[PDB]
Amino acid sequence: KFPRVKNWELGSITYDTLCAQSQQDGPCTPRRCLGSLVLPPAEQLLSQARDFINQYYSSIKRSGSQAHEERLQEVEAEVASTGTYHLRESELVFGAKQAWRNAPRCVGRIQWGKLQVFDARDCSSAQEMFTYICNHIKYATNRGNLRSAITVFPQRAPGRGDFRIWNSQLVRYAGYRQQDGSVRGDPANVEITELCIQHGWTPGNGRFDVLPLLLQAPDEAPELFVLPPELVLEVPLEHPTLEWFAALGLRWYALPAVSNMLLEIGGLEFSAAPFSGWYMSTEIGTRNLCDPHRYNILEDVAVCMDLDTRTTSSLWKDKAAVEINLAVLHSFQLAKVTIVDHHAATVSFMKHLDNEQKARGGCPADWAWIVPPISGSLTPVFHQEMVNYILSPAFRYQPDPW
Amino acid sequence: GPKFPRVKNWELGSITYDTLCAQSQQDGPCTPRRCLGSLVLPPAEQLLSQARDFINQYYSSIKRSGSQAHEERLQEVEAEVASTGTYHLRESELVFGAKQAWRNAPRCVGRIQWGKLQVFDARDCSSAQEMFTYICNHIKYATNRGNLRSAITVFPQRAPGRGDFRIWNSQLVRYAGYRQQDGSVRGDPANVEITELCIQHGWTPGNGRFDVLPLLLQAPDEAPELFVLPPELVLEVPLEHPTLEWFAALGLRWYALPAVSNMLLEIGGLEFSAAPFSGWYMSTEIGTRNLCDPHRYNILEDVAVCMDLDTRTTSSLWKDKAAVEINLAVLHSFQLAKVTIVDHHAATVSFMKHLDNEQKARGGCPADWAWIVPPISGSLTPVFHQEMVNYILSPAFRYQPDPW
Ligand code: HEM
Ligand code: HEM
Ligand SMILES: Cc1cc(N)nc(COCC[C@@H](CN)OCc2cc(C)cc(N)n2)c1
Ligand SMILES: Cc1cc(N)nc(COCC[C@@H](CN)OCc2cc(C)cc(N)n2)c1
Ligand SMILES: C[C@H](O)[C@H](O)[C@H]1CNc2nc(N)[nH]c(=O)c2N1
Ligand SMILES: C[C@H](O)[C@H](O)[C@H]1CNc2nc(N)[nH]c(=O)c2N1
Ligand SMILES: [Zn+2]
Repeated sequence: KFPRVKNWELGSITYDTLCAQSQQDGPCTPRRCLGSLVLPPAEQLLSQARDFINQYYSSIKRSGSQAHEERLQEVEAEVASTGTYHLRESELVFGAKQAWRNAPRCVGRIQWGKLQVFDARDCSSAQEMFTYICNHIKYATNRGNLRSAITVFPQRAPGRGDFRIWNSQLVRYAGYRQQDGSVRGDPANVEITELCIQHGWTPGNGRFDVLPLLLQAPDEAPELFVLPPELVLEVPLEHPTLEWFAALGLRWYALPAVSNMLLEIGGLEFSAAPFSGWYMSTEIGTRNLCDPHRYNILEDVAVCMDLDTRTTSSLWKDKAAVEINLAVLHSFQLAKVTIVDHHAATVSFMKHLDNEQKARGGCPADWAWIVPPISGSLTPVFHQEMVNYILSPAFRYQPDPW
Repeated sequence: GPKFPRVKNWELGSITYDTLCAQSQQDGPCTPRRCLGSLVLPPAEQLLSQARDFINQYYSSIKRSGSQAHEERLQEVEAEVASTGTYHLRESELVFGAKQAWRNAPRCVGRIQWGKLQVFDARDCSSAQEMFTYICNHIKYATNRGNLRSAITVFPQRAPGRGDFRIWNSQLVRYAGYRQQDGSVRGDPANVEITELCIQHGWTPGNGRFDVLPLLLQAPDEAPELFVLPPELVLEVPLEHPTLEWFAALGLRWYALPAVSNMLLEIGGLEFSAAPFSGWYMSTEIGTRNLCDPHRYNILEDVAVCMDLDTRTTSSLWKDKAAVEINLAVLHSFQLAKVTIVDHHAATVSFMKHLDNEQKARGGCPADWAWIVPPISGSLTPVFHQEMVNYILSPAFRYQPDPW
């Protein structure tokens, strides 16, 4: 039975029929819903391959053409003989865009057709990965006029170990574990900071020390590469009216570039395929700076604003958070670096849901991730029912390589 | 290791397994192919087995499982079903089942309080006039001049052939919503339909933004009858802001008592179609949802203008600023009027404690994440970082179709 999807603000109703194209299972069953959880042979590869080839030629209107049939035989021949096959560059470009389009947790999908795709499948060493990573950052950063991009390194092969980027993002601040349990810097990065030191990085001692990359070619120890500081664009944070805010010395980097997820296209797996767009302000201002287990700066800001910390019912937390998000937006605007606030972002996601309804008969969307972390019911997406499911091409989680 | 849902808190880094979900009899809306968790809406021996399961729950809660009193009660229940098709609850079974239904409710953040519930047994009620009396008593007891007390009143269960006891209104206290000529609504847009039914049944409509609705009460096989709550039984809080002096001039108010009246209480397969329950409010229910939903009072823009914010650009965060002050005003006004209320921070902290109590007591706690996380400041509350397993346990509060 096809899910009846309701918007509770407008009273309007759609049916998701795209979900019937899901061949991959989620965490839920009839007995118990698990959607808020954050983490989880040839014939089988061959059917994923054909389905993806089908998707591709259909995308270009050439379904059933000579080109389509010869391509299917090519894939069939390659798999039967070698247990694997390879994508053409245009197929890869199509699959990368489709993976983003299909990503249930991403609120920036209105953008999905505008993705710069660097083919790095001819990469043979960590040194080469590094040069590719640098060009990606250079291109994507674009002096603050951010552009969405993905770089795709060589696929997994039954023989050997994977190409991997050990870092979870290409740009990450160090977290230094003190002996007295506390952390200087970003607590989310304690373990990666520690790995870098193991592999011979000289650590700094600041709150915003940019980490080096740990790049690993197949069956080789990962190698260390410091990013050239001029490649990493950063925004000093200040507030439009509160002068003391700048004194906090807060900053954030411009480029959100995820570097630990696997890209699956047609049953092929790309263990290193870092990707990037631009930030939504709440990622920085709410989660990264205010999570109790991150920089956790809410009390500092509240004390500065002279708020009554002694009681929850003064909404000191809520007031501080708002000012922090505002500073992020202000400082990024002042520095001419691309950013989108959570109101503009969710408004455009609504438009996206509507495009997808017309094009595909639905849109996989994970409500808990799409609704922003402050002012939820203030945005239109809170009021919109959403159906979550896995379509392929997909970005998947994979184990940490250590 | 364990073959039950693994549940993680991402703030604390701690793990638990939910083993309670193994007691779920009723299927929910999700399947392996697709998650419908964000959707707001989903006898014979069938009765017997639900009855048996409930009686077992009862005897466990008083630690007499396998006892002679337990096996006798089971027999008494099948005997009764055997000859009538239905059965009836002892008084303390009803009290236990009502508390358990609250405790089982996945959408309620107030559940730390579940043990403390006044159960008014009203299973002798035989007319609509008498429901009105019981309801008035409930409001008087629960309101307690502002020192609010959780309560439920239980009217006679559904019976074969015979028609239902129903309260037509969705809540005991609801403000009218009048459809205007210019297509807009005066009052609360959520209440247009029930407002128009009150008028069709001979209510003389007011024309304010905060006109308290009458009750449409229906006794078995009878047309609903209309009853006006005496104004002094309905405590309201006028809204003002601690520092923004003009806020009082907005003339906004809200009622003290949240009392849900259109849900069905199901216990051991028995169906209580009229069983209103009340607690106290969490501030975001009023200040964020009721006052700021675009499809509700929708006052955000009015407040932002008074605060002199830049409403022409999303990036000023004008909505965020206004919503915060509206919530502060709700809290402050309730505090001043000495009417019980809880902020979204205190509420979620207490829910975390509830979750920990339930882990030890029952091995899990069914929880609907989207509903438990408040509608402002989500990640600022600890529940945002808590994974949750949602599933249906019984006794349960259930939705039921509108009587009309
Ligand atoms: C263009 C601007 C973009 C914006 C504003 C944006 C926004 C976001 C946001 C806010 C999240 C939530 C994740 C979190 O809370 O940490 C997210 C997740 C995600 N986005 Fe985007 N996105 C953008 C571009 C992209 C691109 C280019 C890709 C891939 C090509 C992508 C794929 C994803 C994926 C896979 C996730 C889920 C990550 C996870 O589960 O850990 N997005 N996006
Ligand atoms: C003691 C104070 C209480 C507080 C602060 C509280 C809080 C809440 C909140 C915030 C919601 C969601 C409201 C919404 O979004 O509309 C809710 C839902 C609910 N609560 Fe409570 N609650 C309380 C007492 C009770 C009591 C006494 C019962 C029943 C005996 C109850 C049963 C429910 C149920 C069944 C729902 C779900 C309603 C639905 O699905 O539409 N709660 N609670
Ligand atoms: C492309 C893009 C743009 C944008 N504005 N934001 C993003 C999202 O940032 C990604 C953060 C992701 C990491 N894969 O989600 C957080 C996370 C994921 C996992 C698996 C574990 C963990 N602790 N935290 C991605
Ligand atoms: C007892 C109680 C205390 C408290 N603080 N808050 C409440 C919540 O009020 C419940 C409102 C419920 C109605 N069943 O949610 C609104 C709603 C639900 C549904 C299914 C549809 C709809 N249009 N509107 C209940
Ligand atoms: C447990 C819960 O699902 C978890 O905290 C999720 C909720 N929603 C989220 N939404 C976004 N965008 N990012 C997140 O990290 C999370 N965390
Ligand atoms: C689509 C979505 O389920 C809907 O807007 C829900 C979201 N979360 C909610 N949470 C609560 N507490 N109350 C609600 O009415 C809603 N509405
Ligand atoms: Zn689910």
